Amino acid sequence: SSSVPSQKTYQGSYGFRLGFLVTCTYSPALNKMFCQLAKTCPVQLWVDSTPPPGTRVRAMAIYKQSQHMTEVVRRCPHHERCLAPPQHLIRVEGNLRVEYLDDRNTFRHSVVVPYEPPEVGSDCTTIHYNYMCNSSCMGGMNRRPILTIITLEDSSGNLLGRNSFEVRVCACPGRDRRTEEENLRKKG
Amino acid sequence: SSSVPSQKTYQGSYGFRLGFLVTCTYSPALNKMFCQLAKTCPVQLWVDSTPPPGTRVRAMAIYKQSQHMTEVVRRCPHHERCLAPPQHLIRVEGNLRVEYLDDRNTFRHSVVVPYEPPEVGSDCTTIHYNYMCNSSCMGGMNRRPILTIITLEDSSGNLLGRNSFEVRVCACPGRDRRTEEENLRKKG
Amino acid sequence: SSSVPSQKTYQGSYGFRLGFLVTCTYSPALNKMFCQLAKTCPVQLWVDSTPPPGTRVRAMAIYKQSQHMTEVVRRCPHHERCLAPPQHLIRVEGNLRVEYLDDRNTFRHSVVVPYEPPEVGSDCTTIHYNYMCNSSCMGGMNRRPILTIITLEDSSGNLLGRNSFEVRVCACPGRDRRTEEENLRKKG
Amino acid sequence: SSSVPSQKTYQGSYGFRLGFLVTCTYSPALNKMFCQLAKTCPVQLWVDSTPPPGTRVRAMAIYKQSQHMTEVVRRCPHHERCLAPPQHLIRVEGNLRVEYLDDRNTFRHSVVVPYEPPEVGSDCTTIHYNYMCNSSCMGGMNRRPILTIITLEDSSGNLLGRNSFEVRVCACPGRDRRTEEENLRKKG
DNA sequence: GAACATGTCTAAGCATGCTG
DNA sequence: GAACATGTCTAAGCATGCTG
Ligand SMILES: [Zn+2]
Ligand SMILES: [Zn+2]
Ligand SMILES: [Zn+2]
Ligand SMILES: [Zn+2]
Repeated sequence: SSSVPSQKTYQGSYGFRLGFLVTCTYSPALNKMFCQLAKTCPVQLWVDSTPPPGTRVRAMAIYKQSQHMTEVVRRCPHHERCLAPPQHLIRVEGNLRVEYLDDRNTFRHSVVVPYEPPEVGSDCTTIHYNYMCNSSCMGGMNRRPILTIITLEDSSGNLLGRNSFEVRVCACPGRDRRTEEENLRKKG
Repeated sequence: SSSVPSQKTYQGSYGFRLGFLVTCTYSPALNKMFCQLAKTCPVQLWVDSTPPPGTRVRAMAIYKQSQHMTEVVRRCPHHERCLAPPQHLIRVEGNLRVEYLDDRNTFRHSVVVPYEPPEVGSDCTTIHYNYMCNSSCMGGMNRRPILTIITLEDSSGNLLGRNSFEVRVCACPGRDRRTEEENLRKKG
Repeated sequence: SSSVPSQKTYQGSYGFRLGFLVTCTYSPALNKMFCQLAKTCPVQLWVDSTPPPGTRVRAMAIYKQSQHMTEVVRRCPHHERCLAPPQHLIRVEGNLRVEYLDDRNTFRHSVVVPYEPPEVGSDCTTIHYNYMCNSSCMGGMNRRPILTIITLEDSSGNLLGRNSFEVRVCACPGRDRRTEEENLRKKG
Repeated sequence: SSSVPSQKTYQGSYGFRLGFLVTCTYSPALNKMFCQLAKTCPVQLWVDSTPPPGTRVRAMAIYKQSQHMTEVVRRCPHHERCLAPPQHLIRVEGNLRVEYLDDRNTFRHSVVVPYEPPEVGSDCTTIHYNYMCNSSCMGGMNRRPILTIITLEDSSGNLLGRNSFEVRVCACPGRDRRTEEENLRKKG
């Protein structure tokens, strides 16, 4: 069986979609977050129908390039050495029921929190993600772009929905977003 | 009985076809993959009808030239010395059920994984292959072109489908593809 | 007592001097070696008078900048993780009597080999040093320039001579030497 | 103690010198032999005074470049796999008292034969060396130039004389000698 | 926020065993 | 013996965290 997780969008029967509200800036044209290391990066969860009780929200990173897709995305040794295991790239802050998973078969890391419906009178649910390395970190991502895959799962483990977005963790998110959007217009 | 495996295309009752999505680049005119050694090279499996449970996907290399077709394709001694047995040229990455076979009668190497139907909502299945020598490696392929033969087999061992593509593992796939396509146009 | 080792040149009663013979290139104007990581970098030992039997040759790195001089120079965690202890920056190759020292009081690293007089008919002695991080390595030298201090010591531990040279370990030694010499001429 | 053998010319008290008499061609300007793999390459031994009984003649290869000098020169794995141990690069043919040595401390290979004075009426002594890899062999010399060091040693192990010459083992010695001599004249 | 930093990428040219 | 082969080298430009 594949040890490479699917990245294909599956908005499913619940109409699952992500939203994004500088330390952080999202490019719709590129479907790509640009953010700074270890600074919280809010992601909104939107649904058309209410998921069942016990639904979970999982995040996982994979390398976007075909030559790297089968390699597990990990924290670099420098940032490892200085609740979350130090090897995990993606953390969730501000949640009392975070679980960190090291898959015993695929060795992939993921971080999971319960799905909480918006409060009476609210429109969406926000999760506070944190990326603990730069995209450029030697011995970690090493300048290789990643995707973050967000899956909505029921308590039985059924996939209910899947979305993903590219991430660049970098020192200058505004600069680098402008550069990439301009490159797209001129050479893409 | 022959110890030379058939290379003839047999797209069979399931409508079995290969797809190909630079470290690697595929030439449709040549039906030939150009890729770099030890860098993963994705191959898509397409079918018109769903194969039975237990279907397997086998890959095997053979020399394309008639003067070399009866010689087993193997890893060169240099790359052998530095799950897959070190003598095998072709590996599969990213799969938890890979099997490597050394045929006890023909001495041919092959690598097999279970056929997995595309996920609900997907269109095809990708296998992450890896070639561990350059076509030029002394004491291995020694500049001899190979074909990779992909067979779809049921659990009983019946051939269900067969496809093949030429491979050149080289340092400069883009350069070498351009050269060979130009040579085809001018002198083929 | 100080835990910062002296860097002051002491060419002493034996007339101790260093010589330097691209993966490496020495700038006399800057008294600075430019070299690549993990590539051997020969240093010549010259003396006017023959040192006693049992003389030893020690190498130690220290940060050149006053704000960093009291911090021990160490290998970065990435290059540590992939005879010499993995925390040591400076190795000696090609010698059967190397000793690596972690000072129990100062925590400084050094590497020592016996002094061998030139062979009958020779003029100097070469030691094959190796620097296992770039000056830029995150979590190690972190772009801070270092000096290497070479001391000639008798077996009793008396200082006989001392010399030092700046080091920049970098990807492009020729480029970076040209840049720094030009900057000296224009802005120094 | 150094595990790097000296290459410095020492023609010594016996006036020891080498002579060289296409599969083989010697460049005096470059002090460099150009020869083909596994084809015998005669080297003449000249002396002014007769060495004592029991004198031996040793040959050893080292890498010429400073970045490679501390690495032992070995046969590549391909030519290893197809009296001399298969790991040795340099063989002596036509001698009944050849000894092959793997140094237990330095791991360096060498090949030794007795020194035989020229026959009554002769002028020099010829040894038939054979290089069993090309300079270009992957996993062996890998395009790195070598020197061959020839030492005259007494039976007690005293060094009596030392000479050396660069070697390029290649498919086209005449071509490559012409190219290198021209490069010397134009760009050296 | 503009400029500097510095390991990496890229394309043209070099390499060197092999082919015709 | 001249031309082709094909992994490698080289220099200019790109990269991206850091400095001023
Ligand atoms: Zn990091
Ligand atoms: Zn190989
Ligand atoms: Zn480092
Ligand atoms: Zn060889």
